[PDB]
Amino acid sequence: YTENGEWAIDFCPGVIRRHHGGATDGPGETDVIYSLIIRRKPLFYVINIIVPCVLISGLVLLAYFLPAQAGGQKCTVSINVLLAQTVFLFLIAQKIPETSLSVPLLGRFLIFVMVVATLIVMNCVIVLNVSQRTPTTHAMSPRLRHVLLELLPRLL
Amino acid sequence: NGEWEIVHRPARVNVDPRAPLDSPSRQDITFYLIIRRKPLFYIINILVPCVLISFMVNLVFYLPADSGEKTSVAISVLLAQSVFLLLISKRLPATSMAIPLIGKFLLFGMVLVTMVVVICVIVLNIHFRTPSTHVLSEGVKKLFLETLPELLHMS
Amino acid sequence: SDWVRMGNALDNICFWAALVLFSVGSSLIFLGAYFNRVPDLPYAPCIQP
Amino acid sequence: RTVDRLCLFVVTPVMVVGTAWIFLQGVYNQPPPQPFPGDPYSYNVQDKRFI
Amino acid sequence: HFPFDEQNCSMKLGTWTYDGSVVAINPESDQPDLSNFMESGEWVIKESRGWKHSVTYSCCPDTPYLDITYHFVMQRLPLYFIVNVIIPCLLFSFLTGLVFYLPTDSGEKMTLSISVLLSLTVFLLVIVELIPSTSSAVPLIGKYMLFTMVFVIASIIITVIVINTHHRSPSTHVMPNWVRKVFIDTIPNIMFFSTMK
Amino acid sequence: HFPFDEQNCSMKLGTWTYDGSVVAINPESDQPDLSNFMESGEWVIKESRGWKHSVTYSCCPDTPYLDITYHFVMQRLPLYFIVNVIIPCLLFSFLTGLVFYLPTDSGEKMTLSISVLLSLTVFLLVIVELIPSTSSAVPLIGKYMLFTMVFVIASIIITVIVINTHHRSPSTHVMPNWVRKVFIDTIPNIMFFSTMKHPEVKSAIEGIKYIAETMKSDQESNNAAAEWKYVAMVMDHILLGVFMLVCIIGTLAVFAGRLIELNQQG
Amino acid sequence: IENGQWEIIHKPSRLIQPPGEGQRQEVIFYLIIRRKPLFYLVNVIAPCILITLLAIFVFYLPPDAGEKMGLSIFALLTLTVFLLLLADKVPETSLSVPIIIKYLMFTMVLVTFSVILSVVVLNLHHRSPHTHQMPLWVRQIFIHKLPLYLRLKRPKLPELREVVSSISYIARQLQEQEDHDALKEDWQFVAMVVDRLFLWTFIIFTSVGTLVIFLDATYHLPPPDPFPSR
Ligand SMILES: *[C@@H]1O[C@H](CO)[C@@H](O[C@@H]2O[C@H](CO)[C@@H](O[C@@H]3O[C@H](CO[C@H]4O[C@H](CO)[C@@H](O)[C@H](O[C@H]5O[C@H](CO)[C@@H](O)[C@H](O)[C@@H]5O)[C@@H]4O)[C@@H](O)[C@H](O[C@H]4O[C@H](CO)[C@@H](O)[C@H](O)[C@@H]4O)[C@@H]3O)[C@H](O)[C@H]2NC(C)=O)[C@H](O)[C@H]1NC(C)=O
Ligand SMILES: *[C@@H]1O[C@H](CO)[C@@H](O[C@@H]2O[C@H](CO)[C@@H](O[C@@H]3O[C@H](CO[C@H]4O[C@H](CO)[C@@H](O)[C@H](O)[C@@H]4O)[C@@H](O)[C@H](O[C@H]4O[C@H](CO)[C@@H](O)[C@H](O)[C@@H]4O)[C@@H]3O)[C@H](O)[C@H]2NC(C)=O)[C@H](O)[C@H]1NC(C)=O
Ligand SMILES: *[C@@H]1O[C@H](CO)[C@@H](O[C@@H]2O[C@H](CO)[C@@H](O[C@@H]3O[C@H](CO[C@H]4O[C@H](CO)[C@@H](O)[C@H](O)[C@@H]4O)[C@@H](O)[C@H](O[C@H]4O[C@H](CO)[C@@H](O)[C@H](O)[C@@H]4O)[C@@H]3O)[C@H](O)[C@H]2NC(C)=O)[C@H](O)[C@H]1NC(C)=O
Ligand SMILES: *[C@@H]1O[C@H](CO)[C@@H](O[C@@H]2O[C@H](CO)[C@@H](O[C@@H]3O[C@H](CO[C@H]4O[C@H](CO)[C@@H](O)[C@H](O)[C@@H]4O)[C@@H](O)[C@H](O[C@H]4O[C@H](CO)[C@@H](O)[C@H](O)[C@@H]4O)[C@@H]3O)[C@H](O)[C@H]2NC(C)=O)[C@H](O)[C@H]1NC(C)=O
Ligand SMILES: CCCCCCCC/C=C/CCCCCCCC(=O)O[C@@H](COC(=O)CCCCCCCCCCCCCCC)COP(=O)([O-])OCC[N+](C)(C)C
Ligand SMILES: CC(C)CCC[C@@H](C)[C@H]1CC[C@H]2[C@@H]3CC=C4C[C@@H](O)CC[C@]4(C)[C@H]3CC[C@]12C
Ligand SMILES: CC(C)CCC[C@@H](C)[C@H]1CC[C@H]2[C@@H]3CC=C4C[C@@H](O)CC[C@]4(C)[C@H]3CC[C@]12C
Ligand SMILES: CC(C)CCC[C@@H](C)[C@H]1CC[C@H]2[C@@H]3CC=C4C[C@@H](O)CC[C@]4(C)[C@H]3CC[C@]12C
Ligand SMILES: CC(C)CCC[C@@H](C)[C@H]1CC[C@H]2[C@@H]3CC=C4C[C@@H](O)CC[C@]4(C)[C@H]3CC[C@]12C
Ligand SMILES: CC(C)CCC[C@@H](C)[C@H]1CC[C@H]2[C@@H]3CC=C4C[C@@H](O)CC[C@]4(C)[C@H]3CC[C@]12C
Ligand SMILES: CC(C)CCC[C@@H](C)[C@H]1CC[C@H]2[C@@H]3CC=C4C[C@@H](O)CC[C@]4(C)[C@H]3CC[C@]12C
Repeated sequence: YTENGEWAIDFCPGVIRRHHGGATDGPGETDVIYSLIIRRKPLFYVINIIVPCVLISGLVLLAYFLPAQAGGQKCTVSINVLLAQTVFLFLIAQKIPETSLSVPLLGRFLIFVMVVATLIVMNCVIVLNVSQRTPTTHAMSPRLRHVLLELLPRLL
Repeated sequence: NGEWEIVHRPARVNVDPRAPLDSPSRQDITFYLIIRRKPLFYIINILVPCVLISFMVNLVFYLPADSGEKTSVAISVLLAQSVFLLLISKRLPATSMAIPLIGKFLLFGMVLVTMVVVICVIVLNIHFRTPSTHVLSEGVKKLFLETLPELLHMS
Repeated sequence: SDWVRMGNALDNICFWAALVLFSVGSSLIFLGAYFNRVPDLPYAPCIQP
Repeated sequence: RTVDRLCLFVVTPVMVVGTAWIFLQGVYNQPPPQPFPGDPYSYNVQDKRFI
Repeated sequence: HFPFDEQNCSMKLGTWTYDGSVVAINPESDQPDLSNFMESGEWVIKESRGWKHSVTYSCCPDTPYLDITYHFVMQRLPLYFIVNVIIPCLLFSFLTGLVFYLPTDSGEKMTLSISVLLSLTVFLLVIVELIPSTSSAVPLIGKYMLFTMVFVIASIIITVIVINTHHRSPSTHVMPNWVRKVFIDTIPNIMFFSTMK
Repeated sequence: HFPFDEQNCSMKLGTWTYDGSVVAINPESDQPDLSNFMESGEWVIKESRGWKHSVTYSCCPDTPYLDITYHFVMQRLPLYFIVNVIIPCLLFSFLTGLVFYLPTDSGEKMTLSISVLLSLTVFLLVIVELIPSTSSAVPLIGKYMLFTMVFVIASIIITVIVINTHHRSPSTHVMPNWVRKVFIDTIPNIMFFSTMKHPEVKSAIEGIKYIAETMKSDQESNNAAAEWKYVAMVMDHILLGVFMLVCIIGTLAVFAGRLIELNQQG
Repeated sequence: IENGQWEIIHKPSRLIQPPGEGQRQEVIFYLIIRRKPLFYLVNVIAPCILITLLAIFVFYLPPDAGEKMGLSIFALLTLTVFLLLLADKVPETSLSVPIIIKYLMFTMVLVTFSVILSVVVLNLHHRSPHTHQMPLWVRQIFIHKLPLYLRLKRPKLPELREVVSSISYIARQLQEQEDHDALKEDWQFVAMVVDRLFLWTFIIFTSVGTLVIFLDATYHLPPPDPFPSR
């Protein structure tokens, strides 16, 4: 026996079933059912899809550490992680099953990281909107200033 | 059929006078199908996106040079056109009898987008000149600050 | 400069929020698989070691 | 800016006209009225050729 | 209505060479037998039914032609297309409008909009490989994709106009009176008005 | 060791229903006949040989079961995978380290790094299309792809750290003494770079004074920022050297072992 | 039924005798067929030429625009997309490399070198004049000798006492800023000269390599005779 490159056979019980033995059913029927309980070896998906996707999706957290200036390229990092995740979606669509009884783990994870990347893009847009406010266009809100500069460090 | 509409559907008895009467190739009956493609799928999913993405490259001429995002827009349009070409490449055979119409438009758009990138490079080169790098002659000033703007009805 | 400092504080707190969100969600999704082992069935292994 | 405006007015009409020519080649592409050029017969059930 | 489409697919069965005057076929039951039906991961059979039909042509009065047609009404399970098609398109649609909250001085508006466009273009591979390549009608998925694409393009165009407006100066343009009237006086009165003039 | 992998596939042949006691099979020759073998564009048959085997089971001591197993040892020809897969990965890995020679003030560091990542991500489609997809083990191409990906990710993270260090405001942040000791004082010694009375009249007089003090304060702030910029500069040079060395050493550690083994076998 | 991708050049038939029973003759029908490459010219070669032209023109983009990196690296990304396009079409054997793959990898190497040399130019342009001092050989080569060959012409009472001190301080600061600007302009001019040198070098290398590969492809004709002497 040479084990399949992707599937390990964990169990294989067999059962002889008899049914339709009732008077209304008429003549009895029988069969033999073997149940191959097989385990996937996920190494290919781990190395080629999941690990690169996890790292690329972790990169959006770095946007919080780039400056909120013209040359910071905060949104560059965030939206290009989204583009890379779209490439990974195209890659994953070639492999996943095409049923609708449940959502696969790979698809759930990819949609989750895409949603997180979208939220972080919105966050970066908001931070850039707040940071580049100038006296010649925007007025000084004292409430937000007291909340963020004075109250937050003492609360934190 | 979901993609093909039958226009004509004739039937003919073809007899080859040149072949001998004892040849299988003498006689046949041919049923022809002239079929027109229904292009709604290709229109919606390829042509309108591809054509609009190609046309957006002309927006770079209205972008100011100080935005710092001109050649990026143009080269990204070129990249999207390349993605569309990758899309087309899987759908048709690699025959040499003619270039497909969508292929013709994609080649034309790629060439024009490349010219637009070159133009953007030249425009940015002109925009960032200074006295320590270039000399602004009087003829160039007369041509580009008075004469061409009045012909072009510029503000 | 006041505007920049406000942006910095927002960035600081939202980094921790995003880190917790990403880490917790990924961990939950993958621990869903961690508890999806083949059940301990009352049968011998298919291949005897 | 002047070069950019001139290039707008030169390049955008070229793009529009070229795309229009390429796609009007195809939009007005139809199969011929008869299945066989040179043969006026339509090979339709309406035009029966009785013996 | 794809991927929320309901289909009605039939199986017409008949004696190919025997007509009703020599061989007669009758249904065993009003409905097909679904007792040994395997569960489908893509469709749900809501209704199923078999009907007998007899057709007599004017040229053959004496030989009726019989058939039994079994039809099945099938509702698609849309979760796969919801997860793999609709949600990314919705995320792109949401990301489209965020450029208008970005300041122009950030120098990243075109970066954001063009990257959303590039994501949509790359996603086009997924959509055309998944969407049915038929021209009978436009699916709902195709309509939503075209909506998203058209409006990211519109956002790009309007963003170029906004960036052009932001960078104007007296050395290049003179402010029209109507622009001042519309945008500096009237609109900010019906806005938050939290911005200096 | 893919694509430098050697394979050994067998072809076991036997009489399905006849045992050795009624039908005996013998090889015609010790080796398979390769006289009419067409040349392969992907594999070279190093070795070939056929072996006869006889097995007697405990419950059938009088019916030995015979088989002939032919086997072929084949070496893959790796030029196609070297050209189509390895060389683009080498180019991306080499470009990964060039961000550390790109100054922060260019405003293009993240553009370069993230777009190198995007090119590698698009090329992952090429890799998945070309190489086989199996989970028996990690191929050498798989190890190299993962090394390149982690290399790009680490480059992005450290680039973000460098950019953060470059842009540190001197008002909000105060330079630690240890940072100055390592980066401004100690490290550059090893390197070769330079270290770091009407009212209106009185009002005008005070205005000139205020202007002078304002430029003085601006000079102090600019110098304090320049200290951070110098630190980021020194880190960038060190990281450029480190990343080029890591690229070379990683490529060698991935490939040179199997290359040396194949060289020793010929 | 004429094939859309193949032209039949020759089509002979031969009787092959056995070498020198079990011996068997053969009748071999040969088809020498030439591929008609219009599809690959439209879909691969011309985009590669355009990408190559943009990779050349990045060296004319001024450093102050902050756009060299994006242009060069998106050119590389587009080339990766075309590698994905070719992955479905090219043969998978390992006896030799297709010439189109050679041209693709050649263009990838040119775009990579354009990226590298753009980084070098940007490093020179943004070089800090205080941390860095221009070495004398750099001055001689890139400011005096090379610009002539490249046709680059470089153009060209306590209150009163305290006020005097403030004015002198302001003038001294402006003079120091002027010296800093002079050093920064020297570095920028050297970057410009290096950029023009790389532009001409890329033009020459691109033209030579493209011409060599294109002439190698064009002069590969089908055999005039089905059975040439070897
Ligand atoms: C779809 O595709 C089908 C084919 O699959 C097309 O059908 C073809 O249409 C054309 C035009 O209608 C036909 O050509 C015409 O053929 C007739 C008849 O000639 C044939 O039959 C003769 C016996 O009846 C026989 O002698 C002929 O052989 C001689 O000629 C051929 C060349 O045609 C030569 O090779 C031989 O050595 C012989 O010398 C031949 O087998 C013919 O009379 C027509 O001539 C008229 O048109 C030509 C136009 O060039 C003109 O030059 C003449 O002066 C004359 O006016 C013409 O050749 C063809 O036979 C059809 N093919 C079939 C049925 O298989 C159909 O048109 C397509 N539909 C579209 C595009 O919508
Ligand atoms: C999915 O698609 C299928 C088509 O594949 C549709 O199937 C049709 O279903 C309807 C019922 O909903 C069928 O209509 C019924 O046909 C019966 C059989 O007709 C044959 O036999 C009679 C008697 O000899 C002939 O007169 C007739 O010409 C046929 O040869 C009729 O007996 C039924 O009559 C009943 O309804 C009518 C309504 O007008 C009453 O007047 C009658 O008194 C009686 O109550 C009825 O006409 C139809 O034939 C099916 N067509 C097929 C199978 O081709 C499904 O409906 C569709 N599903 C959905 C959800 O849309
Ligand atoms: C690639 O993979 C194949 C398939 O596994 C390997 O094939 C094996 O090759 C080795 C030789 O390298 C074989 O070993 C030889 O088997 C011979 C036949 O054995 C049968 O017959 C004898 C006699 O009846 C029985 O005793 C035995 O049980 C079998 O039924 C033996 O005759 C050989 O003996 C020689 O070597 C031994 C070494 O211990 C000496 O003691 C002997 O005196 C004599 O010199 C030898 O044992 C093996 O059987 C093959 N297995 C198969 C085909 O399944 C390849 O080796 C491998 N190639 C690589 C890795 O490069
Ligand atoms: C497409 O592919 C086919 C093969 O599938 C090629 O056909 C071969 O072409 C070569 C060169 O034309 C042939 O080689 C020549 O064979 C001649 C006949 O040899 C036969 O007969 C002699 C006895 O008369 C036997 O000894 C021999 O084994 C053969 O059975 C020789 O006379 C030729 O010799 C001449 O050329 C050689 C070159 O090395 C000189 O050394 C000699 O002195 C002399 O000048 C030569 O050996 C070969 O036989 C063909 N194979 C066939 C028909 O199966 C096509 O060429 C190729 N087409 C292309 C690439 O366009
Ligand atoms: C894309 C072509 C069509 C659109 C053109 C748009 C032009 C619009 C009109 C330009 C008006 C310029 C007015 C101000 C300057 C006037 C003085 C002057 O001419 O010298 C200035 C240049 O001036 C140029 O901008 C010349 C055109 C670009 C040069 C690049 C090569 C040709 C075009 C692209 C290749 C075409 C072929 C391949 C691609 C198709 C200063 O020159 P320099 O910097 O000291 O040295 C240049 C050296 N070089 C030429 C080697 C770089
Ligand atoms: C958007 C973020 C928050 C979540 C991203 C992951 C998405 C795809 C997840 C989150 C919750 C999930 C659902 C949770 C539970 C069920 C019920 C089950 O009988 C079928 C699958 C279904 C319907 C899941 C489908 C996938 C799902 C919608
Ligand atoms: C800018 C707008 C117009 C979008 C771009 C439209 C482009 C792709 C053009 C090229 C060819 C055109 C088609 C050609 C022919 C027809 C006529 C009629 O059957 C309805 C419209 C339809 C089907 C056109 C729709 C638009 C179309 C697909
Ligand atoms: C990703 C983060 C943000 C949200 C996670 C929510 C959790 C609770 C969701 C995500 C995916 C979900 C699973 C998706 C599908 C199935 C299969 C179904 O037959 C039973 C429920 C089950 C097993 C769901 C349970 C709940 C679940 C684990
Ligand atoms: C110029 C750009 C937008 C390229 C696309 C142009 C398309 C949208 C235009 C160009 C000319 C147009 C055609 C001109 C005239 C007619 C006849 C009428 O029955 C409407 C459809 C139809 C057949 C049009 C369809 C759309 C069309 C093909
Ligand atoms: C707002 C700006 C950017 C334009 C947006 C894209 C426009 C031009 C798109 C969006 C929807 C498109 C239409 C969608 C479907 C059809 C029906 C078919 O006959 C093809 C042409 C036609 C009629 C398209 C023409 C082009 C179209 C109107
Ligand atoms: C263009 C340069 C700068 C970069 C790409 C290098 C390419 C062209 C190199 C890398 C490996 C090379 C191949 C290596 C070995 C062989 C086998 C023999 O038949 C000679 C040519 C041939 C087939 C070479 C052709 C050129 C080749 C494919």
